[PDB]
Amino acid sequence: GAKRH
Amino acid sequence: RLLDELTLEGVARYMQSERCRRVICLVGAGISTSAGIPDFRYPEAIFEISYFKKHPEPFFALAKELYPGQFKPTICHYFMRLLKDKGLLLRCYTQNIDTLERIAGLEQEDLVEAHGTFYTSHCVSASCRHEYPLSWMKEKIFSEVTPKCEDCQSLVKPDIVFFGESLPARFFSCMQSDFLKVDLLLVMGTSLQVQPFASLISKAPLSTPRLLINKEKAGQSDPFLGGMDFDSKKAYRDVAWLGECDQGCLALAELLGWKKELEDLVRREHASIDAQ
Ligand SMILES: *C(=O)CCCCCCCCCCCCC
Ligand SMILES: [Zn+2]
Repeated sequence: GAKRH
Repeated sequence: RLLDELTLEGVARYMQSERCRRVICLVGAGISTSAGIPDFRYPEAIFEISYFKKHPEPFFALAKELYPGQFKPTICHYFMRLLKDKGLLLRCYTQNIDTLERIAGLEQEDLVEAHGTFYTSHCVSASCRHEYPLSWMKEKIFSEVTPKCEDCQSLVKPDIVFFGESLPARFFSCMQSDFLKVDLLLVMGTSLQVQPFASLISKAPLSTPRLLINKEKAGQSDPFLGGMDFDSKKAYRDVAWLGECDQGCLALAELLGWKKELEDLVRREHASIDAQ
C-alpha cells in the first residue's frame, strides 16, 4: 500500500 | 535454470542469448551517490507526509541544503540508456526522485518513478493543482521562501511520494503487466528496504534471472520474518556483484562488448552537460 520502511 | 553459471559472466552470456529480450531495472539511491545525490543511509518525520502537512518548512530547508550543484547522470544511468537504445529495456523502476534517469535519456514511457520526482511540482489545492517546473521550485527553495501557488497561494509541493503516502497508480498498473513477461531483473543500488517497491523482486517469474549490483547482499528473506537466493545449494538464478554500481555496470558492459560504447556516451553526454 503506502510507502513503508 | 537459464544461467549457465551464477556469475556476472553467466548473466552476460544470458543477455546475449535469444531468450533475453525484456530487461527490467530496479534502482535506488546507490546508483546516484557517484552523482552527488546523498543516500539517506523525531528525525524520520522530515520525510513522512503527516509531519510535512503540519510543518513543510523543515523539508524545504533540508531540500536547499541537499540540492545538487549539477545534474550529471552516472555510468549506471548511461548503462540503462544503452539498454533502451539496444531495445532491451522493458522498464526502469526507480526509487529515486533526482531526475537523472530522464537526463540520461530514459523517456517517461521507460520509467516508473515509484517515489515521485522533483521534475515537476503541483499546487496542493484539490481545485487548482497548477503545475510548476523544477526551475521554479529550485528558486523558491534557494530563496528560503516556502513555495506558494501564484494562482491560489496554496502550498506547492514537489511531485514526490512521502513516507506514508500511497505510491502512484502507474506503479501498480505497470507492475501488473511488466512482470508477466520479464527476461532479466537488474537490481542496482538498492537494499530493498522500502515497501512496496522491494516486493517487485518477488513478482518476476521464478525462472527469470536476477542480478543484484550493490554494496551489500540484499533481498534475502529474513530468518525471523520470493527472496533472493545467492549462496544456498538451491541457488539457481540470483547473482550478487558486490561493489559500486558504476564499476559493476562497467564490468557488465565490458563483458557485453559495450565498454567503448558506454565510455564514449558518458564522456560526450558529460561534456555536453558541462558546456551548459
Ligand atoms: C522516498 O523515498 C522519497 C524521499 C525524498 C527525499 C527528499 C529529499 C530532498 C532533496 C532532493 C533534492 C534533489 C532533487 C532534484
Ligand atoms: Zn493553486
